[PDB]
Amino acid sequence: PIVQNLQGQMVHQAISPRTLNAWVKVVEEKAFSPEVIPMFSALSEGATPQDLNTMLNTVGGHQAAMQMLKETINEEAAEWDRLHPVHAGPIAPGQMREPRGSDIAGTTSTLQEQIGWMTHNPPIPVGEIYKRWIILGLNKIVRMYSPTSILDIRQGPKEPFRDYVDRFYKTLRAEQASQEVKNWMTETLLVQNANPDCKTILKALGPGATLEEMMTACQGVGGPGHKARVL
Repeated sequence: PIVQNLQGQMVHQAISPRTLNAWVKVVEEKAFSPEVIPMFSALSEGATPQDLNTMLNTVGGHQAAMQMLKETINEEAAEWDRLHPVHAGPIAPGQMREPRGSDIAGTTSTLQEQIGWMTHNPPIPVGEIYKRWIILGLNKIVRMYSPTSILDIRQGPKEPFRDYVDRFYKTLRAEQASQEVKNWMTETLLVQNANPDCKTILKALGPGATLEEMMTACQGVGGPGHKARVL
Protein backbone atom coordinates (compact mmCIF):
# COMPACT_ATOMS: atom_id res chain seq x y z
CA PRO A 1 0.00 0.00 0.00
CA ILE A 2 1.15 3.59 0.55
CA VAL A 3 4.66 3.43 1.96
CA GLN A 4 7.23 6.14 2.60
CA ASN A 5 10.21 5.67 0.29
CA LEU A 6 13.83 6.47 1.12
CA GLN A 7 12.86 10.02 0.19
CA GLY A 8 9.95 9.57 2.61
CA GLN A 9 7.31 10.04 -0.09
CA MET A 10 4.42 7.63 0.49
CA VAL A 11 3.70 5.52 -2.60
CA HIS A 12 0.73 3.20 -3.05
CA GLN A 13 1.67 -0.40 -3.60
CA ALA A 14 -0.19 -3.64 -4.29
CA ILE A 15 -0.46 -6.10 -1.39
CA SER A 16 2.06 -8.93 -1.44
CA PRO A 17 0.28 -11.90 -3.07
CA ARG A 18 2.25 -14.02 -0.65
CA THR A 19 0.73 -12.12 2.24
CA LEU A 20 -2.68 -12.30 0.61
CA ASN A 21 -2.58 -16.06 0.30
CA ALA A 22 -1.18 -16.24 3.81
CA TRP A 23 -4.11 -14.27 5.24
CA VAL A 24 -6.55 -16.64 3.67
CA LYS A 25 -4.26 -19.50 4.59
CA VAL A 26 -4.13 -18.76 8.32
CA VAL A 27 -7.87 -18.44 8.13
CA GLU A 28 -8.04 -21.76 6.33
CA GLU A 29 -6.84 -23.62 9.42
CA LYS A 30 -7.71 -21.12 12.14
CA ALA A 31 -10.53 -19.18 10.48
CA PHE A 32 -12.35 -18.46 13.74
CA SER A 33 -9.40 -18.73 16.18
CA PRO A 34 -8.91 -15.63 18.46
CA GLU A 35 -5.18 -15.49 17.75
CA VAL A 36 -6.32 -14.41 14.29
CA ILE A 37 -7.58 -11.07 15.56
CA PRO A 38 -4.02 -9.75 16.33
CA MET A 39 -2.79 -11.47 13.18
CA PHE A 40 -5.30 -9.72 10.95
CA SER A 41 -4.16 -6.45 12.38
CA ALA A 42 -0.55 -7.45 11.79
CA LEU A 43 -1.34 -8.32 8.22
CA SER A 44 -3.36 -5.10 8.11
CA GLU A 45 -0.34 -2.93 8.95
CA GLY A 46 -0.24 0.13 6.63
CA ALA A 47 -3.36 -1.20 4.88
CA THR A 48 -5.57 1.13 2.84
CA PRO A 49 -9.41 0.84 3.22
CA GLN A 50 -9.60 -0.15 -0.46
CA ASP A 51 -6.94 -2.85 -0.58
CA LEU A 52 -7.85 -3.67 2.96
CA ASN A 53 -11.48 -4.09 2.03
CA THR A 54 -10.19 -6.33 -0.69
CA MET A 55 -8.39 -8.50 1.85
CA LEU A 56 -11.64 -9.26 3.63
CA ASN A 57 -13.44 -9.53 0.31
CA THR A 58 -10.85 -12.00 -0.94
CA VAL A 59 -11.60 -14.25 2.01
CA GLY A 60 -14.26 -16.91 1.28
CA GLY A 61 -15.47 -20.15 2.91
CA HIS A 62 -17.09 -19.34 6.27
CA GLN A 63 -17.06 -15.73 4.96
CA ALA A 64 -20.83 -16.06 4.72
CA ALA A 65 -20.69 -15.43 8.44
CA MET A 66 -18.24 -12.65 7.68
CA GLN A 67 -21.03 -11.06 5.69
CA MET A 68 -22.46 -10.37 9.09
CA LEU A 69 -19.23 -8.58 9.83
CA LYS A 70 -19.83 -6.70 6.62
CA GLU A 71 -23.05 -5.55 8.22
CA THR A 72 -21.17 -4.84 11.44
CA ILE A 73 -18.85 -2.65 9.47
CA ASN A 74 -21.89 -1.02 7.98
CA GLU A 75 -23.21 -0.50 11.49
CA GLU A 76 -19.95 1.01 12.72
CA ALA A 77 -19.97 3.15 9.64
CA ALA A 78 -23.55 4.09 10.44
CA GLU A 79 -22.65 5.24 13.95
CA TRP A 80 -19.49 6.68 12.55
CA ASP A 81 -21.47 8.80 10.14
CA ARG A 82 -23.14 10.39 13.14
CA LEU A 83 -19.81 10.64 14.98
CA HIS A 84 -17.57 12.30 12.35
CA PRO A 85 -19.11 12.85 8.84
CA VAL A 86 -22.11 14.30 10.70
CA HIS A 87 -19.80 16.61 12.70
CA ALA A 88 -20.59 19.06 9.91
CA GLY A 89 -22.29 17.11 7.11
CA PRO A 90 -22.08 19.85 4.41
CA ILE A 91 -18.70 21.63 4.51
CA ALA A 92 -17.13 24.69 2.79
CA PRO A 93 -15.53 24.13 -0.70
CA GLY A 94 -11.79 24.16 -1.53
CA GLN A 95 -11.03 21.27 0.85
CA MET A 96 -11.02 17.48 0.37
CA ARG A 97 -14.39 15.92 1.17
CA GLU A 98 -14.12 14.71 4.75
CA PRO A 99 -14.35 10.87 4.79
CA ARG A 100 -18.03 9.97 5.03
CA GLY A 101 -18.92 6.60 6.52
CA SER A 102 -19.39 5.25 2.99
CA ASP A 103 -16.06 6.79 2.06
CA ILE A 104 -14.44 5.08 5.08
CA ALA A 105 -15.42 1.71 3.67
CA GLY A 106 -13.94 3.09 0.46
CA THR A 107 -17.21 2.28 -1.28
CA THR A 108 -17.36 5.96 -2.20
CA SER A 109 -13.69 6.99 -2.51
CA THR A 110 -11.06 6.91 -5.24
CA LEU A 111 -7.84 5.12 -4.41
CA GLN A 112 -6.13 8.42 -5.01
CA GLU A 113 -8.74 10.12 -2.81
CA GLN A 114 -8.25 7.62 -0.05
CA ILE A 115 -4.55 8.29 -0.29
CA GLY A 116 -5.22 12.00 -0.57
CA TRP A 117 -7.30 12.65 2.52
CA MET A 118 -5.08 10.08 4.23
CA THR A 119 -1.73 11.87 3.73
CA HIS A 120 -2.41 15.17 1.90
CA ASN A 121 -4.18 17.04 4.70
CA PRO A 122 -3.29 16.19 8.36
CA PRO A 123 -2.96 12.35 8.57
CA ILE A 124 -6.40 10.72 8.32
CA PRO A 125 -6.22 7.01 9.40
CA VAL A 126 -9.44 5.84 7.73
CA GLY A 127 -7.84 2.40 7.82
CA GLU A 128 -7.27 2.51 11.58
CA ILE A 129 -10.85 3.49 12.26
CA TYR A 130 -12.20 1.06 9.68
CA LYS A 131 -9.90 -1.63 11.01
CA ARG A 132 -10.91 -0.67 14.51
CA TRP A 133 -14.45 -1.46 13.47
CA ILE A 134 -13.21 -4.71 11.95
CA ILE A 135 -11.44 -5.79 15.10
CA LEU A 136 -14.65 -5.25 17.03
CA GLY A 137 -16.49 -7.26 14.42
CA LEU A 138 -13.86 -9.92 14.84
CA ASN A 139 -14.38 -9.59 18.56
CA LYS A 140 -17.97 -10.50 17.94
CA ILE A 141 -16.83 -13.24 15.53
CA VAL A 142 -14.65 -15.07 18.02
CA ARG A 143 -17.69 -14.87 20.27
CA MET A 144 -19.78 -16.33 17.46
CA TYR A 145 -17.33 -19.22 17.27
CA SER A 146 -17.27 -19.39 21.09
CA PRO A 147 -18.16 -23.10 21.74
CA THR A 148 -18.64 -22.74 25.51
CA SER A 149 -19.21 -20.35 28.38
CA ILE A 150 -16.73 -19.68 31.18
CA LEU A 151 -19.30 -21.18 33.47
CA ASP A 152 -19.44 -24.25 31.23
CA ILE A 153 -15.73 -24.62 31.90
CA ARG A 154 -15.12 -27.47 34.37
CA GLN A 155 -12.22 -29.89 34.87
CA GLY A 156 -12.84 -33.59 35.42
CA PRO A 157 -10.57 -35.70 37.70
CA LYS A 158 -9.39 -37.59 34.62
CA GLU A 159 -8.95 -34.26 32.78
CA PRO A 160 -5.53 -32.38 32.80
CA PHE A 161 -5.06 -29.02 34.55
CA ARG A 162 -3.24 -28.18 31.34
CA ASP A 163 -6.37 -28.54 29.22
CA TYR A 164 -8.40 -26.93 31.95
CA VAL A 165 -6.07 -23.96 32.09
CA ASP A 166 -5.63 -23.93 28.33
CA ARG A 167 -9.31 -24.08 27.61
CA PHE A 168 -9.95 -21.72 30.49
CA TYR A 169 -7.55 -19.27 29.03
CA LYS A 170 -8.87 -20.12 25.60
CA THR A 171 -12.32 -19.05 26.73
CA LEU A 172 -10.75 -16.27 28.75
CA ARG A 173 -9.37 -14.89 25.52
CA ALA A 174 -12.91 -14.73 24.17
CA GLU A 175 -14.14 -13.47 27.55
CA GLN A 176 -15.85 -10.06 27.49
CA ALA A 177 -15.30 -8.02 30.71
CA SER A 178 -11.65 -7.21 31.39
CA GLN A 179 -9.40 -8.61 34.12
CA GLU A 180 -11.37 -6.37 36.44
CA VAL A 181 -14.06 -8.97 36.15
CA LYS A 182 -12.09 -11.71 34.43
CA ASN A 183 -9.48 -11.86 37.18
CA TRP A 184 -12.14 -12.11 39.87
CA MET A 185 -14.05 -14.81 38.03
CA THR A 186 -10.84 -16.55 37.06
CA GLU A 187 -9.50 -16.63 40.56
CA THR A 188 -12.65 -18.25 41.87
CA LEU A 189 -13.19 -20.56 38.91
CA LEU A 190 -9.59 -21.70 38.79
CA VAL A 191 -10.30 -23.56 42.00
CA GLN A 192 -14.06 -24.05 41.73
CA ASN A 193 -14.14 -25.41 38.17
CA ALA A 194 -11.10 -27.58 38.92
CA ASN A 195 -11.58 -31.34 39.43
CA PRO A 196 -11.71 -32.65 43.08
CA ASP A 197 -8.49 -34.68 43.03
CA CYS A 198 -6.36 -31.78 41.80
CA LYS A 199 -8.60 -29.44 43.77
CA THR A 200 -7.08 -31.04 46.82
CA ILE A 201 -3.66 -29.75 45.80
CA LEU A 202 -5.08 -26.46 44.53
CA LYS A 203 -6.82 -26.20 47.84
CA ALA A 204 -3.41 -26.80 49.34
CA LEU A 205 -2.13 -23.78 47.43
CA GLY A 206 -4.89 -21.76 49.09
CA PRO A 207 -5.17 -17.93 48.66
CA GLY A 208 -2.69 -15.90 46.62
CA ALA A 209 -0.45 -18.37 44.81
CA THR A 210 0.33 -16.91 41.40
CA LEU A 211 -0.79 -18.92 38.41
CA GLU A 212 2.88 -19.68 37.97
CA GLU A 213 3.16 -21.07 41.44
CA MET A 214 -0.08 -22.89 40.82
CA MET A 215 1.17 -24.29 37.53
CA THR A 216 4.48 -25.23 39.12
CA ALA A 217 2.84 -26.92 42.07
CA CYS A 218 0.21 -28.53 39.84
CA GLN A 219 3.07 -29.72 37.69
CA GLY A 220 4.70 -31.13 40.81
CA VAL A 221 1.52 -33.09 41.62
CA GLY A 222 0.91 -34.01 37.96
CA GLY A 223 -2.24 -31.86 38.01
CA PRO A 224 -1.73 -30.65 34.35
CA GLY A 225 -1.74 -34.35 33.37
CA HIS A 226 -4.91 -35.65 35.07
CA LYS A 227 -5.00 -34.67 38.74
CA ALA A 228 -2.99 -34.68 41.98
CA ARG A 229 -1.53 -38.01 40.74
CA VAL A 230 2.27 -37.62 40.79
CA LEU A 231 2.12 -37.97 36.99
